[PDB]
Amino acid sequence: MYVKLISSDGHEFIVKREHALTSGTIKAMLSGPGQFAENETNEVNFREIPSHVLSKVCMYFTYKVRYTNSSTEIPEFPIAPEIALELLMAANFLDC
Amino acid sequence: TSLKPRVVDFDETWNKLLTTIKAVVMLEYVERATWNDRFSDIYALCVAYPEPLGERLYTETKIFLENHVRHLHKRVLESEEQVLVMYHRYWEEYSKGADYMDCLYRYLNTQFIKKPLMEIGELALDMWRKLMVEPLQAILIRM
Amino acid sequence: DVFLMIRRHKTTIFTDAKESSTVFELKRIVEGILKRPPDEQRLYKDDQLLDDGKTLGECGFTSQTARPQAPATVGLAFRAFEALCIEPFSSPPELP
Amino acid sequence: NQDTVIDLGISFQIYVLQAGAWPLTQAPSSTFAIPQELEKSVQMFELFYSQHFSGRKLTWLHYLCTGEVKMNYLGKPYVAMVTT
Amino acid sequence: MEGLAGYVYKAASEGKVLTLAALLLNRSESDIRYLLGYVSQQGGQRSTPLIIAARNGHAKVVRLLLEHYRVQTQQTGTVRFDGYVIDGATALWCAAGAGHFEVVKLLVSHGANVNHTTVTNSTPLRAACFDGRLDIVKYLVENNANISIANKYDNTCLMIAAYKGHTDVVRYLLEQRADPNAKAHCGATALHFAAEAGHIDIVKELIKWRAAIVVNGHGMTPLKVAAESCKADVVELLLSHADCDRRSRIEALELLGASFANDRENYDIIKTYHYLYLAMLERFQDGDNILEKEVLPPIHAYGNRTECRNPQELESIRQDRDALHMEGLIVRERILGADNIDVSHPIIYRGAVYADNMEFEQCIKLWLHALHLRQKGNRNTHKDLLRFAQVFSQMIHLNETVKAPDIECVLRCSVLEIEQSMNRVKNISDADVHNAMDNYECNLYTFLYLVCISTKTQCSEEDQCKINKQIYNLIHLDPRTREGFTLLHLAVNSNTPVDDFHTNDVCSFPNALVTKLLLDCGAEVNAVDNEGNSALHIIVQYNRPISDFLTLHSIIISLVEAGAHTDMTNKQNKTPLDKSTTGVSEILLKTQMKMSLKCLAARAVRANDINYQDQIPRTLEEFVGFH
Repeated sequence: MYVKLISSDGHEFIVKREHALTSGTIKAMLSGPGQFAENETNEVNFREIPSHVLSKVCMYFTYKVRYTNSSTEIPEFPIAPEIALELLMAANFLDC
Repeated sequence: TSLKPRVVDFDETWNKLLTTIKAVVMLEYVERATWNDRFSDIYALCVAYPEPLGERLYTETKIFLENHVRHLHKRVLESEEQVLVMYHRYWEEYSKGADYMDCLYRYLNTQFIKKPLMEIGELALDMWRKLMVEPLQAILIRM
Repeated sequence: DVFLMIRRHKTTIFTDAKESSTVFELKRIVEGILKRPPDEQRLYKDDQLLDDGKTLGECGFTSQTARPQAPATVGLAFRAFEALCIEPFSSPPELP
Repeated sequence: NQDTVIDLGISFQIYVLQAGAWPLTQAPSSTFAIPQELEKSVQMFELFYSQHFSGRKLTWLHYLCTGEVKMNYLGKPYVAMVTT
Repeated sequence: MEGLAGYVYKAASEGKVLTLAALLLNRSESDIRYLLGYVSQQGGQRSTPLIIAARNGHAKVVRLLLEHYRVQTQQTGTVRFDGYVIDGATALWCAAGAGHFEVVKLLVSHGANVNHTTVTNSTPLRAACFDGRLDIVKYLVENNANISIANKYDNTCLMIAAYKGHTDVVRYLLEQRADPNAKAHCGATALHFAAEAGHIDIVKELIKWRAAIVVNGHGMTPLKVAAESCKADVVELLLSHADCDRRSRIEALELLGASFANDRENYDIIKTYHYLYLAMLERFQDGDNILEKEVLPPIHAYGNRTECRNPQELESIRQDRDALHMEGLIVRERILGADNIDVSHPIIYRGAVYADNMEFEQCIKLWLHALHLRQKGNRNTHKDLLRFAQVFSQMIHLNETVKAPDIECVLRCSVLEIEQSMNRVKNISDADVHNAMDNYECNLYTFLYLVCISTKTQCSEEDQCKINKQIYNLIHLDPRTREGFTLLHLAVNSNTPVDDFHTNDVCSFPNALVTKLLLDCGAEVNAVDNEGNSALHIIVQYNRPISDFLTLHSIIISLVEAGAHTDMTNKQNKTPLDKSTTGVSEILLKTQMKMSLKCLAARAVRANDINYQDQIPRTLEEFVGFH
């Protein structure tokens, strides 16, 4: 139920599976050959994206799960200019 | 080494992809880490400068799929008495391989082909239809 | 509706719970997701211990601070208490 | 589905009518207005109605409105709903 | 000085001499020469003061201008104002076309321009021939002006003066040894031109000199053109010339009788029957060796009657008016041929008469055959597609069922005609670019009307498949309007023009069903115009959703299901949320905002204006482009 996300920088960002199943590429990566038992490890090594981008995309996963239809008031997602661009450059590879 | 278009070499990447998707379409156990590395290689191939290699990759995997389907057709036609059982076994294997491959080619499926061509899973099923059940039609329906 | 970013070296867990609760179930869920006995784990808020009966609504983070974004760099370590060896996230490249 | 959901066990219902066709009117000029325990989300209903009908506010007339009233002070031999 | 040019143009417009002299003195030479040799722009048309002096008959002022100066009549100006207003002509051409002998004779007497080959290669003698005043023409003869100056379509003085009712100029040229066979690019002789307008005296003049008979470009002798134009006296004079055999006489009489059956200006059914019976009697005059008919296989539009090859066959339909109309159309098709441009118009007229008589099915068949003939002849059919749009609209508005194959045929014709319109706009961009572009717009609007009528008509599964095939074939060509609207944009837009006729009641824009059919037929929903607005951008501009929420609700969910970006950015960087005029559109969009990290990151990058070129992939470059 808790999948593991390994960055290229070595930092793991284990998040809830339902939070991590909103990315189509992660949807395919968890599927395909094998799903382990209970997805207790279910590790995937995103050997290209940086660690801060992986942290930001896990934050976005939580954000989207919390505010998928949460009325009309939704908090603004804070994005630093230095952490942008590469967040979207990796949002390709983590198509949401 | 971030997700920049790095102008990746097509030869080694396509060979690694060939091995991995051969294992996938043959339903052979494949390493999870190598599977994720092949995802990274697909993203490298569909983006690298100065031109996208998506059409080249699409034609290459089209050729791979058609020769694999034709090889399976030859095997099934050779297995004359158990054509039906062999066709069912290879159909289960190829359908699972086609779904897993369409999962692997997801970025290429929804970033280049959509923007004429057909989806990689649709292409795999179409190749199976046009090269396995289209030639081996009368034998299958009679059996 | 509280969120938390439990950190243990490279490992990082994003957790959702209720603001009015305790850390007993927090220890139990990190036990469940870490496959290790829970008594060795000791949560740290800015490198200080907190009581197992202390509520997480008063641990130092609230629902208006522990947002769906980066809530708090809550540290964790495994007793053989322990040492809080939390590596910082990789520095983003400088903006052009 | 509110941004901040409001709790009520008072069971609102909507029978708003159209004054442009209905012959209803209120000759009583002294509106009794509304108690506090009813105004939990009537104002929020006015915002809800103004989502599609922002050009009109809820013109409340109570000469025909009614309301269920408890009888807890004597053991409730009956449920006597009365006018507002 | 443009103000001084306008002042002297006004002075010459009133034919004033002393005020013009006071306005054209006390200056140098260059400015005065510029004033007398330039055109002033009034009403969007540029004309010399000589043009306004000759046009209003003010010949004395221009005569004294020729006396007091050396102003030439070679100044470039328009031709006329009768629907041409094309420049390039000389001032003497306008003077001759104005219709005054005095101004022409004074302009010739002082710097003659009787040999000006303009952009249309028309000398002022051609303008005088169009005027037809014999005094001007004979004066230019006395000045030794050449008469063989062919126009743009190889049109000479004889044909010009014979198409209009001026027998005197034609006769004077005829004894001046003009061209007995004045051929043109149109393939005429001036006998055809005389027959087109029924100037029977000019026909007599050409016959008296034996101007001969040739075949037109569409396959027509002058006698045939006379018969087609419903002009019996010209048929008489061209039949009395004796250089016409029994077959020519028979076909001319048949064509005349058929042409009286369908023409608004002169519709006399008794004349039709009498002329057809006279033609039939001469066919069976000899008993033996009869010139038997050569009837084509029957046309479905005119019922299935195969003309009338018997005298009793024609006698049976003497009082059958509609059957006589069909027989006239059949005979017109038989002799004129399916490729002629003149065969289409009586069919359209009969269809209009039937539609005004609520004979909708026969009207549809007739207009369908007219559309087929005109498309085979490669003619502009934008108006006829429009006529199909109203007659379907009035059919639906009058609660009459519309057959699906008729809509399929008109949609196929619309798609092919839009293809040739695309080819024409790709080819023509300077001559009639406004006309071709307006035709393109009208064709797109008529296609939208036909699609809307298709939605309101219940069809079979295969009929819907054929209609969807036609819409797919048009959509995958990507038509573009003036402002860059796609075919989906116009259906979405509430400002899309609707024709003032019966299309108002039925074809309403925006229509949710039209957008749904376009989307499932393969419309490119993400396409934007030159303003950068998307399909989602114009639907939130819809002003009146209170009258019909369901129309707005079922297109918002349709556009989002198609794949239109909620956070799409136009050229001025506005999201459809920001362009939502009404609250309900904002609410529906917010319920349909399928947000993603890519969209939020793109919004952050675009807001920060950070560098993103040659770093992200090119698909991401487009993504930043429309986010």
